[PDB]
Amino acid sequence: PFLSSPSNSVSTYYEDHGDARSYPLVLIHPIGGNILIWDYEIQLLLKSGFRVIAYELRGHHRTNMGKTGAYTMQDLIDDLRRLLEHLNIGKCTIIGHSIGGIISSMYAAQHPGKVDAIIMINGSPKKFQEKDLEKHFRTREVAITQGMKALAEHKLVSLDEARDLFADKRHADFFREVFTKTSVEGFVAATVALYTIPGNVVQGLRASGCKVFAIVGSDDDVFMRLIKETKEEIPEMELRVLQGSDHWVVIEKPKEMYDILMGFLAIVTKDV
Amino acid sequence: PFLSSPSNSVSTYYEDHGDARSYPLVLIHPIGGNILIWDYEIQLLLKSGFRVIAYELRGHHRTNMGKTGAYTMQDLIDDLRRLLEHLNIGKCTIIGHSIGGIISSMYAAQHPGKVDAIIMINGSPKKFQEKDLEKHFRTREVAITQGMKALAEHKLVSLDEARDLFADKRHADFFREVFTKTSVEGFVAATVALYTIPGNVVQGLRASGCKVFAIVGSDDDVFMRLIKETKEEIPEMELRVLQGSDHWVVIEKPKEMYDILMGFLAIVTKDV
Repeated sequence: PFLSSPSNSVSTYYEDHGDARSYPLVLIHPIGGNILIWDYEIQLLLKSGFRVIAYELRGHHRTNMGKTGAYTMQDLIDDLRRLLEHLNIGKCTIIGHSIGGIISSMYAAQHPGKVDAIIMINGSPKKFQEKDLEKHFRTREVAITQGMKALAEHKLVSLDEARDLFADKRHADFFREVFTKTSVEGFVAATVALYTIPGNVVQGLRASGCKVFAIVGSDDDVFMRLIKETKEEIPEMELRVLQGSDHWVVIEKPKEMYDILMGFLAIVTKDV
Repeated sequence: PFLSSPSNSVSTYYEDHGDARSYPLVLIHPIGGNILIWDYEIQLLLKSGFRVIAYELRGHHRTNMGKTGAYTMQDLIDDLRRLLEHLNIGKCTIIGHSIGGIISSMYAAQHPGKVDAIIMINGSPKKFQEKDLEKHFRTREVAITQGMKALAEHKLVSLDEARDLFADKRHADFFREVFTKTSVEGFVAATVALYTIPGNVVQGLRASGCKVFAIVGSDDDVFMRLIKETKEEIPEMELRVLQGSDHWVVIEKPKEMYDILMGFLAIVTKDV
């Protein structure tokens, strides 16, 4: 279904699975992702008795850009706020991958009464260092000049590196499926938006008192570093590292991630 | 005339005034500006024997956005590079107001062989503090929800303040003329782009060895602070303050600004 704003013309594609009386979980995909990345998780979480809400970010798959083609992270938080108001969600847990993790942290900070817990998968509440975002200049250039299918092909092969992004063609092909639904304008805007993350989200997230959980791939050097910094500042956070996983862990779907996830959700649902 | 890129579909509107053999000056307008803001200056500089190049930024007046609706400051530098290559400009002086000043500084840093001098009018090479950009959340919201004509009206009246943005209706009306040619998507994108200024432009500008000049209005608290910080770091810069002028000094056109400007240009042209 679609939630369309008359004021900014963004029409958010979303799905609301499960019974409306069940405990709601909100799934937020990464840059270049969409609800297709969550297929397994929607089925797993429904079988576990949750209501599962997933949506597509501006310019990703079925969601458009609206009146403008640039935005700040705050705009993405406001999109999520509007969706959860539309669905009459009072208290929920948010599961966010990469940018989805950042979004979850800012939402919790801004709406502490609305969130029991956040689960950030290769995400954090921190601003990036400039060096962390340098790579996106070249990915933007490929997206603009050559397009998204070309960009995916470049992401998938590493002539320079001892290995490709995924070892298994099946995972590569799942990534292709998902990534190539992203619009060029949406990819560009999302990557630019990363510069607009406020420097005080860690303080706000600590202030919220919501339960903070993180799952990080040991090979994701950027998010390892940021989440370790985050744990220094939010000692009540629960962090778990997946040895040998990297940024795109949601494509590979290692079993241990789900063992960890369901563990966390058991803690959250105990206290609800 | 237009310079259109086949790779990013940006079609830059520009004007190239004066004789092609004369010393070239490049004029870069602020966010919400366009070549209309430079009318007086084009005439003054032509009468002084310069070749005068002016252009419109992405999404401002006659320039479109291209394939995307978001970009980084680097993208704006690349647009300028393409324009000066198109016009076969080897060595020039750049006069930039506000964002135009920032652009001039990054261009000089990246292309030191191409620039004799930059003149930044309420601009600097520094990144903003977050607090400096907080105001643009509300101006973006007005632009998106109410439009640019409404935004101009809100900028022009200060119920809260001891005075309006301009004391003279004639200056207000000049501002209206100019500002309301800006597209909503262009305003939004430009303001977002401010977050993407690199933190090392001051070092690069100092490295370039180009002559650095700045004119700042004493009432422009943000740019006073940034340019003072810049002068600490680039002691060879020449800074002049206009007492009683503010950010939109290019609308008011005080005579002292031109006395200062022509002075600087005399220094630059002595060494050419």
